[PDB]
Amino acid sequence: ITGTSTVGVGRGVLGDQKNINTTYSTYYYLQDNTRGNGIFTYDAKYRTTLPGSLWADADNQFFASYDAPAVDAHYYAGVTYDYYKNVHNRLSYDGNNAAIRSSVHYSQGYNNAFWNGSQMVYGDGDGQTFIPLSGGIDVVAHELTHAVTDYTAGLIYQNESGAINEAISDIFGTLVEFYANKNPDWEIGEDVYTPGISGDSLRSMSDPAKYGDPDHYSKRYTGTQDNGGVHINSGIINKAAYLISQGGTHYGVSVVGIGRDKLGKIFYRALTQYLTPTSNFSQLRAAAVQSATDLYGSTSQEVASVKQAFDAVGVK
Ligand SMILES: N[C@@H](CC(=O)O)C(=O)O
Ligand SMILES: N[C@@H](CC(=O)O)C(=O)O
Ligand SMILES: [Ca+2]
Ligand SMILES: [Ca+2]
Ligand SMILES: [Ca+2]
Ligand SMILES: [Ca+2]
Ligand code: NA
Ligand code: NA
Ligand code: NA
Ligand code: NA
Ligand SMILES: [Zn+2]
Repeated sequence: ITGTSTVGVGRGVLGDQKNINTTYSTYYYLQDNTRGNGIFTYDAKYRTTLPGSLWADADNQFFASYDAPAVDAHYYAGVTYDYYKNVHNRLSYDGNNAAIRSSVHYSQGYNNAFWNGSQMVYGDGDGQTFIPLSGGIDVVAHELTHAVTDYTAGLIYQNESGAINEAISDIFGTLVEFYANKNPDWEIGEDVYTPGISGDSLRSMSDPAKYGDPDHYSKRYTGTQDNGGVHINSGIINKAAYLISQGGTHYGVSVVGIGRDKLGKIFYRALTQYLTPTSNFSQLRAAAVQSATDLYGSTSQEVASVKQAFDAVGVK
């Protein structure tokens, strides 16, 4: 909408106060004009019609319980935009400052969030398995990274290419979580998963087997569930990325860690310059090796660590 840029204040899903960029025109809208061609947050009003209504508020204060998922979807989209711009010199998900659109209060009791090809969509959860999913910065960044992938490598969402697509979203979701530097970790969705249980999440990158996911190619799932295991076999790549960053010895193979910033540079370059819609895990290894070679040289520690990490998870 056309209107002047304003600064509202509210509370997110976890009760934390934060400022949000809004737009004033009769109402205050969740429209952030400070980033690209805008960040826009919508109310789906417990229905499944999308996007729903651009979020309108009478007084620019967002402290109602019903407001909290919208506050966080809007704010964490901004953090994710900042990460890609400041760390990777990428302007929004398409590299040309596309407007970022999110809808909250999707459906009733909806225990998921997703990117639908055009926008981010967040359920409220059922209160037991999930609370509103935009409360997790890693979840928000995971979803927006699917948009980046769809404008770059275009990894098909099935079998090994789909597992790479998922791992890329977990990797950059986690790197955004570290960038914001509140309570960062290598697990996925802990802030919004199972409010009655401490310490758990949907997936672990440091130990995928904690939640039943493979941590070695010999344990890959080859059935048809979950688009051929895209959220299952992502563990093999998540573990490799964890090892590249943090190091460790896994199934007897030692990896020298090179840290999060270099992990991000290597995988961002692989995503944008080497991967294609049909890339498999072995092609991902090759893309990461060549990306690290471009950045650091063929004889570098960084290239050696990429090779060790893919060796450790059985990807040749
Ligand atoms: N981010 C979504 C991807 C999808 O729409 O399948 C999810 O991982 O649940
Ligand atoms: N954290 C993401 C990943 C997934 O869907 O599996 C989400 O809840 O969508
Ligand atoms: Ca209000
Ligand atoms: Ca965390
Ligand atoms: Ca996390
Ligand atoms: Ca929990
Ligand atoms: Na999705
Ligand atoms: Na995608
Ligand atoms: Na699991
Ligand atoms: Na390929
Ligand atoms: Zn995903």
